[PDB]
Amino acid sequence: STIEEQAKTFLDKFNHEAEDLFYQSSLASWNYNTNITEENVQNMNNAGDKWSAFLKEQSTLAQMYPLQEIQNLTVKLQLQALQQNGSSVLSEDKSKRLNTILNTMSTIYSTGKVCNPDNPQECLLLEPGLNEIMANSLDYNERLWAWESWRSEVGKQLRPLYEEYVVLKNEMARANHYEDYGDYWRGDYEVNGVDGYDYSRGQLIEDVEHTFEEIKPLYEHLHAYVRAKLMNAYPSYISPIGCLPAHLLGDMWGRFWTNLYSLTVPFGQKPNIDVTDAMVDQAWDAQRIFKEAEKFFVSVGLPNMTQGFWENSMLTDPGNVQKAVCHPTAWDLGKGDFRILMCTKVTMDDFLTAHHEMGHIQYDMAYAAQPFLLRNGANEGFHEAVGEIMSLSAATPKHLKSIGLLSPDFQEDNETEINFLLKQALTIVGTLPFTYMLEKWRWMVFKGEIPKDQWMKKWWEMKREIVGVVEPVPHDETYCDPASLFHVSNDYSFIRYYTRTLYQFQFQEALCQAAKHEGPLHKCDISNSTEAGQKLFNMLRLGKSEPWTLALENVVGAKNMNVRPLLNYFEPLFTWLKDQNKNSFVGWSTDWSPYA
Amino acid sequence: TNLCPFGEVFNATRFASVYAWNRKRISNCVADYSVLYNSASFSTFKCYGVSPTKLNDLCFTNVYADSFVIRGDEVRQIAPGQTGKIADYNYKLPDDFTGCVIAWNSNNLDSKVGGNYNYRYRLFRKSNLKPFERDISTEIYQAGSKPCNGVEGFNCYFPLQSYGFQPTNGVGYQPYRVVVLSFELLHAPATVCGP
Ligand SMILES: *[C@@H]1O[C@H](CO)[C@@H](O[C@@H]2O[C@H](CO)[C@@H](O)[C@H](O)[C@H]2NC(C)=O)[C@H](O)[C@H]1NC(C)=O
Ligand SMILES: *[C@@H]1O[C@H](CO[C@H]2O[C@@H](C)[C@@H](O)[C@@H](O)[C@@H]2O)[C@@H](O)[C@H](O)[C@H]1NC(C)=O
Ligand SMILES: *[C@@H]1O[C@H](CO)[C@@H](O)[C@H](O)[C@H]1NC(C)=O
Ligand SMILES: *[C@@H]1O[C@H](CO)[C@@H](O)[C@H](O)[C@H]1NC(C)=O
Ligand SMILES: *[C@@H]1O[C@H](CO)[C@@H](O)[C@H](O)[C@H]1NC(C)=O
Ligand SMILES: *[C@@H]1O[C@H](CO)[C@@H](O)[C@H](O)[C@H]1NC(C)=O
Ligand SMILES: [Zn+2]
Repeated sequence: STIEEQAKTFLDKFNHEAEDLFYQSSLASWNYNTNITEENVQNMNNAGDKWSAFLKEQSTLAQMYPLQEIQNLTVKLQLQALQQNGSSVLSEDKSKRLNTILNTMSTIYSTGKVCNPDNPQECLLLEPGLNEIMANSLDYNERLWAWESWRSEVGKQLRPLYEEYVVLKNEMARANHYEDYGDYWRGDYEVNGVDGYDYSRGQLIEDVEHTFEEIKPLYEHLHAYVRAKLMNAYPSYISPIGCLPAHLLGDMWGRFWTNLYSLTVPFGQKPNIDVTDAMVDQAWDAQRIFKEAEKFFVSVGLPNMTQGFWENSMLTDPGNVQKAVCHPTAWDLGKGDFRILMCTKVTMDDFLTAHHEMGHIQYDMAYAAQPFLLRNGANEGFHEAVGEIMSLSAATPKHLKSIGLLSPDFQEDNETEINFLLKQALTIVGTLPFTYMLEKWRWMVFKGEIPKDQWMKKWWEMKREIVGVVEPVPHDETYCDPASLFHVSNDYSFIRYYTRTLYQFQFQEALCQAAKHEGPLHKCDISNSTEAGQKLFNMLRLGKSEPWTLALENVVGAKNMNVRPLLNYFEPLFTWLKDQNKNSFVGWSTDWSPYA
Repeated sequence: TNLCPFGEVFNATRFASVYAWNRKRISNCVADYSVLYNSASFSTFKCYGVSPTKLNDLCFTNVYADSFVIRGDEVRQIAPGQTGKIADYNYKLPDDFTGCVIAWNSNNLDSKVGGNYNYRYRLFRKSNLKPFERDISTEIYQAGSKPCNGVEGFNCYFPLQSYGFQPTNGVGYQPYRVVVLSFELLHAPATVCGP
C-alpha cells in the first residue's frame, strides 16, 4: 500500500491508455503528412487536441504522488517525466500572453518578407530568394543587402517581443524551481540518484566549454584557411588578420560554412565521389535504396524492417493531386508500427538519407519494449547521433565499392581525401563555435548577466571573439539578430547540435574499434561487423531507462562527452591545415571591423 | 462415426475476451486430432504431456476447448508456469497441464480501421488466478486505501481494459485467436476416443 506501489499501479493504467491515444494522433497526423486535405488538417488537430488534453489531465493526477516517497528509480523517472508543470505553473493571463508572443514571433520569421529598394513590388522571403543570395551569390554589396535587410525588418519586429519572451520564460522556470529558463533547458542532461553516473545541470556549461577549448586549434586553422581563401575572392573587403565578415559565410546567419566549398576546395580539378550517375545507370528505384539500407543494418546484427514498415511507409512521392510534406522523417507510431515518410529520388544524397532515417527506426524499434514514457534517445542529442553514424559508414569509398556503385578501379589518393574532409569540416566543425556561442549568449541573457541595453553589443562581441565573425554594418539595440534565426525566435534549445556532434564521433570511433578498422577513422565501415552492432545495440535498447552517461558508456566506455574522437576524425585535415597556414596568421583580432 | 464438433470452436464468428474465456465441453464423439496439427494453419501448436504425433490413439473422459483472443506478444503466457497479466489475471494454466495450446493470427477478422475495442482483458486483480479459474467481475479496484464506492477516481480503476486492435499494428500488438484443449482422464466411460 506504499505510495510507490500506488504510483506503479497508476503508471500501469496510464501506459495502456496512452499507447492507443498516441496511435490515433500519430496515424491521423500521418494522414495529413501523406495526404494534405483540409479534412485531415482538422482530423490531425482533433486527435492531437485529445492527446494534448489527456496528458494535461494525467500530468495533474501524477503530481498527487510526491516523488520524495518513490525509491524505485525507474518509477521516479516516468513519474517525474509526467509531473512537468510547464507553462501551466504561470497565471492563465500570463501563460496566454507567452503563447501569444511565441506565436507572434513564429509568424514574423516564417512570414517575414524583404522587398527591393526602389521597387516595392519586388520582394524576397528567406526562402527561396534571400537564402539563395547568401548561400550562392558572390557580391559583397549584394550580400550585405540580404544579410542586413533580414535583420532590420524581421529582427527589429522581434526585439520587443523577445524581451517579454525572456521575462515570462524566466518566470515559468523560477516557479518550476529552476534558476532561469536556461537552467531549465540544461535539465535535459541532469541525472540524480545513480552513484557514479549523476550529472549536474551546470556541469554541461563546464563540459561544453572544457571541450570547446580543445576544438579551438582545429577551428583556428580552418578559420585562417577559409579567411585566406575568401581574401582571394573579395580582396578589397577582407582583412588578413581580422574576423570574417558575417555575410560572406554561406548562410544568412553564418551557421554552416558548407556553401563556401566552391571557394575553399583544396584541389578543385579532382571531383567529388558522386554515385548518383551509377545508380541511374543500374535503374535503381526507391525500394532498392531502402532495401540496401536494410541490408546494411542486418549485416551488423540488427533486425530487418517490419512488414508494416514496407506496407505503410511512403518511400516515393505520390505526386499529382496527392500533395505531401516531403521532409524525410522517421515515424514511431507505437503498437509496433514503424514508418518512413520520404519522397525518395535516385541520388546519392537521398541514398545516405535513407540510411540516416532508417537509423532512427532502428533506435525506435530497439527501445520499444521499454515503458511508454521511456521510449526516446538517452538525451536530446542521442537520437540524431545514431542517425548520423549510418551515413558516415554508408558514404565511404570502401562501402560504395562493396555494393557495386563505385567502380573497383577507384582508389583513394591523399588529395580527394582532403577535399571531402574539408566539406565535412565546413559543416561539422564550422557550426560548433556558432552553436556554442549562440547558446552561451542565450544562457547568459536568461541568467541576467547581460542587460537589455547591451543584448546586441554583447552578441557581436562574442561573435568576434568566439566565432571569429564580424558584422559588416554597426548594429544598435533596436536589432535582435540572434532572433533572425529560426531556433531562437521559435523557442528551441540549440546546444543539442553541439552535444550531438561530439556524440556521433565518440559513437563512430568506438564502433569502428570493434570492427578493428586499420587506418584513419575517415574511411571506416562498420558493415559486416556484428561486434560493432552489439555494442551499439546495448545502448539503443536503454532508451531513457538509464542515465545518458551510462547509456554513452555502453558504447564508448567513457561516462562523458569528449571531442578527441571528432579531432581524430579530422587529424589528417588538421595537419594539412597546419601546412597550408605556415605563412598565414592563425587567429583573429577583435577590433578590426569593415564598418569603420 | 459421430465426429467431434471442432468446427464450432475454431471457425466461430466471434471469440471471447480472455477474462471471460469460453469453455466448450466435448463428449461422446470421434476427434481426428491429426487433421489440426497437420493442417499448417496455426502459428502456434505446442502440446504438453501428450504428443500431437498421432496420439489420437488414446481415449479420454472429457475434452474441453477453451477459446479467447489476446495479442501476439501475450501468447507465450498460455503455457505452464508463465507469468504476466494474462497468466495471472485472465487465464492460468496449471503446472502439470496435459493438453495443447493452439493460436493463429486474426488480423483479418478482429482488427478494424480505427480500432476494434470489443476484446478486453483484466488489468488489475487482488491475487493471481487459480488454474482454469474464470473471473468476470467488474468491481472497482482499490489501489490506495480509501473505499471507491463503486466509481473510479483517484487510485480507483475499472479492472477491465479494452484491447485496441488495429490492422496497422505490429505483429505483437495484433490480435490472435487461441484454443486450449484440456484432456481429462477420470474413472469413467471415456467417451472421446477418436482413433
Ligand atoms: C522497479 O519496478 C519494476 C517494475 O516493472 C521492476 O521491473 C520488473 O521486475 C520484475 C522482477 O521479477 C520482472 O519480472 C519484470 O519483468 C520487471 N518489469 C520491467 C518493466 O522491467 C524493477 O526491477 C524495479 N527496480 C527496482 C530497483 O526497484
Ligand atoms: C474451417 O473452415 C475451413 C474452410 O473449408 C471449408 O469448410 C466449410 C465448413 C465451409 O466453411 C467452407 O466455406 C470452407 O471453404 C475448413 O477447411 C477447416 O477445416 C474448418 N475448421 C475445422 C476445425 O475443420
Ligand atoms: C486523402 O484524404 C481525402 C479526404 O479525406 C480522402 O477522400 C482520400 O481517400 C485520401 N487519400 C488517400 C490516402 O486514400
Ligand atoms: C509544480 O511542480 C512541482 C513538482 O512537480 C509540484 O510540487 C507543484 O505542485 C507543481 N505546481 C503546479 C500547480 O503544477
Ligand atoms: C526478415 O527476416 C525474417 C527472418 O529473420 C524473415 O522471415 C523475413 O522474411 C525477412 N524479411 C526480408 C524482407 O528479408
Ligand atoms: C559481407 O560478406 C558477404 C558474404 O561473404 C559479402 O558478399 C559482402 O560483400 C560483404 N559485405 C561487404 C560490405 O562487402
Ligand atoms: Zn535524423
